Amino acid sequence: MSVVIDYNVAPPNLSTLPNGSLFETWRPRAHVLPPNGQIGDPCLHYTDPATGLFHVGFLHDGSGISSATTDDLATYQDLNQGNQVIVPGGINDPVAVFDGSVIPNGINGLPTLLYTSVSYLPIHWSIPYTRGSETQSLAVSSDGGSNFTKLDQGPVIPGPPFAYNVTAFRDPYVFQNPTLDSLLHSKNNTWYTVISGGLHEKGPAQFLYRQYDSDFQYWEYLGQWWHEPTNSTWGNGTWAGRWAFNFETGNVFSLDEYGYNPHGQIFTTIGTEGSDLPVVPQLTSIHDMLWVSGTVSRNGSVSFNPNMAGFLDWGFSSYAAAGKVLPSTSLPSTKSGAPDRFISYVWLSGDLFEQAEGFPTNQQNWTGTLLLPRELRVLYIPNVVDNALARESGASWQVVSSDGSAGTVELQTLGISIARETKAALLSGTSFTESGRTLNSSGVVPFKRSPSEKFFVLSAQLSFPASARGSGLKSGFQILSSEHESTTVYYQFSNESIIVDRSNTSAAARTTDGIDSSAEAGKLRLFDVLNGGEQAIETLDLTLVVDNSVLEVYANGRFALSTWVRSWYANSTNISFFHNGVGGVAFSKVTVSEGLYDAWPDRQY
Amino acid sequence: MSVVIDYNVAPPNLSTLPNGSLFETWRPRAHVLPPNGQIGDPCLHYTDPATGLFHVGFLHDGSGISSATTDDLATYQDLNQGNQVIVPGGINDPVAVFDGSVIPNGINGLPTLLYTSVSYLPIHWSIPYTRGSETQSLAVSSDGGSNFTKLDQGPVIPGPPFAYNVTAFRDPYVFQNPTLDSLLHSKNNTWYTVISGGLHEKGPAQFLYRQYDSDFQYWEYLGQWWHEPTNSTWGNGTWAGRWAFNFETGNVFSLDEYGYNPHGQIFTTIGTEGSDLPVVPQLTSIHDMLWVSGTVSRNGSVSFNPNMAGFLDWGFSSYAAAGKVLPSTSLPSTKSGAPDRFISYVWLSGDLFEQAEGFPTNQQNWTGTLLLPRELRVLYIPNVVDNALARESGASWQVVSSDGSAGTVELQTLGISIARETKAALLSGTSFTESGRTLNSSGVVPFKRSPSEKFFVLSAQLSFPASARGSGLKSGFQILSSEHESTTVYYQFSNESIIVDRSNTSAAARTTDGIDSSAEAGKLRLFDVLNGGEQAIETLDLTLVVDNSVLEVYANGRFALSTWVRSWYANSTNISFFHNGVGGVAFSKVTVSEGLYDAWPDRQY
Ligand SMILES: OC[C@H]1O[C@@](CO)(OC[C@@]2(O)O[C@H](CO)[C@@H](O)[C@@H]2O)[C@@H](O)[C@@H]1O
Ligand SMILES: OC[C@H]1O[C@@](CO)(OC[C@@]2(O)O[C@H](CO)[C@@H](O)[C@@H]2O)[C@@H](O)[C@@H]1O
Ligand SMILES: OC[C@H]1O[C@](O)(CO)[C@@H](O)[C@@H]1O
Ligand SMILES: OC[C@H]1O[C@](O)(CO)[C@@H](O)[C@@H]1O
Ligand SMILES: OC[C@H]1O[C@](O)(CO)[C@@H](O)[C@@H]1O
Ligand SMILES: OC[C@H]1O[C@](O)(CO)[C@@H](O)[C@@H]1O
Ligand code: NA
Ligand code: NA
Repeated sequence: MSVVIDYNVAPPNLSTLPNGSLFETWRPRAHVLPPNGQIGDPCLHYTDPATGLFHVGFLHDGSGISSATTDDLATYQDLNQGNQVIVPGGINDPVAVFDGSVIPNGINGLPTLLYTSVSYLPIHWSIPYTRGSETQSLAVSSDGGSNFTKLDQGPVIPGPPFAYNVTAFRDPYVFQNPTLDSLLHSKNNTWYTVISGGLHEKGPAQFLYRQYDSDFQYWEYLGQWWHEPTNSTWGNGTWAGRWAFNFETGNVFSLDEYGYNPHGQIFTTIGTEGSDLPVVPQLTSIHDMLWVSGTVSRNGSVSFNPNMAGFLDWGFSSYAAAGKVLPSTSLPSTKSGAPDRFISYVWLSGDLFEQAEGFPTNQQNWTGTLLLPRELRVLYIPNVVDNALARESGASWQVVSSDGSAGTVELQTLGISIARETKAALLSGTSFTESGRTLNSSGVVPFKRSPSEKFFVLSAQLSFPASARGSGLKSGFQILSSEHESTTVYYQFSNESIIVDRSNTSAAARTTDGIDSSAEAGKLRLFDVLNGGEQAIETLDLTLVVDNSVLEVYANGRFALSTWVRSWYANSTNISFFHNGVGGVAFSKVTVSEGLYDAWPDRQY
Repeated sequence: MSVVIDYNVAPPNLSTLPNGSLFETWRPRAHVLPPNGQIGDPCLHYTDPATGLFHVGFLHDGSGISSATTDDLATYQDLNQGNQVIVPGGINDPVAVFDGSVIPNGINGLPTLLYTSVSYLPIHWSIPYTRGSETQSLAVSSDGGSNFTKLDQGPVIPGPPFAYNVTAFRDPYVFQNPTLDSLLHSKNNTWYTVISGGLHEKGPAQFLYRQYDSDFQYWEYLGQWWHEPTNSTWGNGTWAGRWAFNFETGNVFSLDEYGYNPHGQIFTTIGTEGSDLPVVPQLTSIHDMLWVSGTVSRNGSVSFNPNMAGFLDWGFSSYAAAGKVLPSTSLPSTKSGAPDRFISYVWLSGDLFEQAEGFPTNQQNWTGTLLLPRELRVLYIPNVVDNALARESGASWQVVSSDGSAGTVELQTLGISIARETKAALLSGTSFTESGRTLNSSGVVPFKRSPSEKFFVLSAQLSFPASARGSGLKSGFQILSSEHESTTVYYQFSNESIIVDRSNTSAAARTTDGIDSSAEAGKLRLFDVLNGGEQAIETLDLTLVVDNSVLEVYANGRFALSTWVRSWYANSTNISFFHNGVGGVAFSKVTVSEGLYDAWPDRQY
């Protein structure tokens, strides 16, 4: 007959169930992930100039790269039924295919992938590097992006600069930039490539190259344009993790206030691989997903000089973001009226980067997802009170101007928001509002109405009184609640953090191994702001997207924290206000939009 | 019963015979070749410091490198029963293993092979080069030289210098040299490597490197220390072929008057790949085996500056020589009392570099041989008459001093002779002498006694009168003669050449395809010399070694010409004086030593 899963009945040890039986249990409907199996780093994204279609890529099942297309930046169509567009086992990549990026109009006017071809394993920053384990090779797709055919020749970058003792040398990221062109006297619209890694006994680095010939064959090395001492940190480690022991997945792009701009301010996103001391061999224990703003100067060699940094996503399991310029002329942008954008997809590892021992993987028959596509832009925060909170150095914002008479500053930071078409589609269900209210005493106050399924967007503003500052206040929402389970998301002033408490999230965690229930946290400063003569603590503007087990928490256009919320009971759908009674908090009207949408309309599962 | 070969009966079309049936027909007994099958370039030679044994290597059956040892530099023992000590099919060399050389005391004090690992074919100077087709990789033998184990890592030299459009990039030749050390301020006894090839639209070259680390991992590029314009030539092309379109098998070593000397004069041997115009794609039509003397200077970068050049062997099929320093402390040198030597083995291709269409290869079941080991040294020619013959520039000798009163000069050139232990062993048979005589009229004059087998050394001096100069004289010997066959070897003044006429050598060439009968030739100048007051044309001092089908012609300690003489009839063993009647010629007593010896005493075949 069939395998019988009834989510009103208590879970077994989930490891005892048949393979595939929990395929739908925690599976999102509005996120990019393959038809089944494991997803790794995103990469390979490009806009096809001939069609305007946006292609997304990701590592799949540890055997190369799979891909999908989108004509709206909301929904996707698989290429090759989800099967890889390039796989290991060639002359240059006999052991593995790691991340690569695409020159959309490359050799013969075709999408041209420059990627890390792997010949020797293991590879880790903590151990000696095997010579030639990572090279960079070319492949070209002449069939619309379903198959990237390896050029029948050796790698175009056959290793690091002479005698460099690299920790890593991978994830080539191709990009154009007119500011670099002027500084370096490059031909206009030269392609640059950064390769990510570092050097033993020195620290993490991005290795910079430029196209030497129009055939993409030779790549002139321009030095370690950005490097940091081993396990150093931006500021004192508060706002942007650590530079740690190795850089991965370096992206480079340039922004203004609306989106992507070639002449704009220059940013990079990187993963950093961290560790406690002493180092455990071959173990990266901390996977930080950072963004960094910087100025670019030259003294013989070009240099990127960070002036602020933060997290692109604060989630423990968030890492390895890959993004791409998406021009206004693309199919999605033409329909939505968007200007040029930089769209970034963060990876949410499904199994704690392969440390989640005993998770029911064969039952689920999939592992991991990408997060919602995110638009990156320069965000300005006006009318901020010029005080110590605003003026802190080594943080994730900087003062760009002053008004002495008003007593204020204008702050600059990285804007992070859900890509506009995806956001509209997430909100396309049916909506209802809960009335605003002030809470002063301790407890959870049920919503009058809660969603009946685990697929929703909750939006709300939280306004705090002056005395909340430095207090023991905790305020937010309890979600996915029933008598058996609950998840609490709250702001906490004591350490200026958004917290996701997962201690009670999953009844399955009580009966099964490998179901992480540890707290998640990200730093967020609410500044003192001036609005029509009166000073107040900045409003907390919250968006929670729950897509079955995938939780993404956005705040104030500049913050994201994402995690797994693997609730079991069909019942666990209630929402409540939460406040710990330390001070007062005023909640606006809360909007709940239920159902999301189907990001994979041509799949049945 | 058996396949019936009777060498008194006329040959069939040899291609019709059973496989292996002609295994012994033309097979040498005193030369280095594998137990069966094809031999290519020699390479890999080294003296094992722990044992004093000299190892020889050669490409075998187009699938890697085979090896043998010798404790006397006369006889050899196979390693692995003739099976390869290293074969293609690894990560770095999936398609082929080309030449390599050995640092005898390398990694872990073991013989360390640096060799060309091949990943893409075809490779030829005349066509576009496939990127990464040739890299240089390391292997180490920990079992006495029977197996060279590939290091489990990528190549240590993963391609040519940045953006160089090489014609070829192979045959790494490791060597030490104190003169380079001083010029470059290298650590004492630094290992150098030259790699051979050239650049498209520029010409042939040797790429020079030095050891950067004691682990042999990194090789610092020191430039094209020697290069020549495409298809240029030493002098006007008379004495040293052409530099042609590509250099192969570059060896570098240093000599004095006795043998090898680290502080001596610097020499290189190279193969050059030539062609008529227009170029036929993928065809090298001329394979020149050159030696070159040069001085080494520095102006920022080091440079080798040729001051004379010639052929190491004039044979059309002679090519690809590999040689090695053999110290006085070796097993062979200890027994013979030799000083440090440089021993070179020339390749004699068996099939015109794979152009010999229809040769009975499967019948023979072997292809090619190495030539006799040769000692190289600086040779001086005293008491030469200071005239235009001696003073010619762009030749294979140079004046090193003058005696104005005597009217003479002392010349310098490369000495080429059979290695001393091999020579003694070749002469170990039974000897007889033919009386000297003067010949004035035309014809062939039979020896009173000729050898009864096709295994002998014939030595003789030919003295010419003053009028021979510029005349139509031809004088020498007819060998391997009967009513059906003959081979004539003679000196000819009209173009100062030794000629081997093979028009009548092989009755099998009349019934079978692919049995070359074209003439062979090498230039040799006999100078005017002064000996006790009287001026005479220099004596022609000739040594002919016939080892079944392998003919090597030596003259005057400075000349060698080698070829195939594939006579059929058992009868074809007679020797005669030869003279064409143009002038007079005085032959000394001719010594004939018959039988040679068995260079492979632990083989039965
Ligand atoms: O899967 C390869 C791909 O992932 C990244 C970032 O997640 O590398 C991570 C990692 O696990 O790869 C090796 C394992 O061999 C190890 O050093 C790292 O910790 C990215 O850089 C790669 O392209
Ligand atoms: O067999 C490889 C070995 O031989 C040499 C010299 O004889 O190369 C000769 C040659 O035939 O190799 C390639 C064929 O792929 C072609 O370009 C040459 O003409 C030597 O350099 C190699 O190590
Ligand atoms: O830069 C990171 C590297 O630095 C070290 O301290 C020394 O190599 C290692 O722990 C690590 O591999
Ligand atoms: O925190 C930024 C978030 O704020 C919103 O604009 C709220 O409507 C969302 O679209 C965005 O993701
Ligand atoms: O240097 C040799 C090379 O030079 C050329 O003329 C141009 O590349 C070719 O015939 C040959 O490949
Ligand atoms: O041409 C040089 C030859 O001359 C000899 O010394 C003659 O006895 C040989 O040993 C040598 O090969
Ligand atoms: Na993370
Ligand atoms: Na030749």
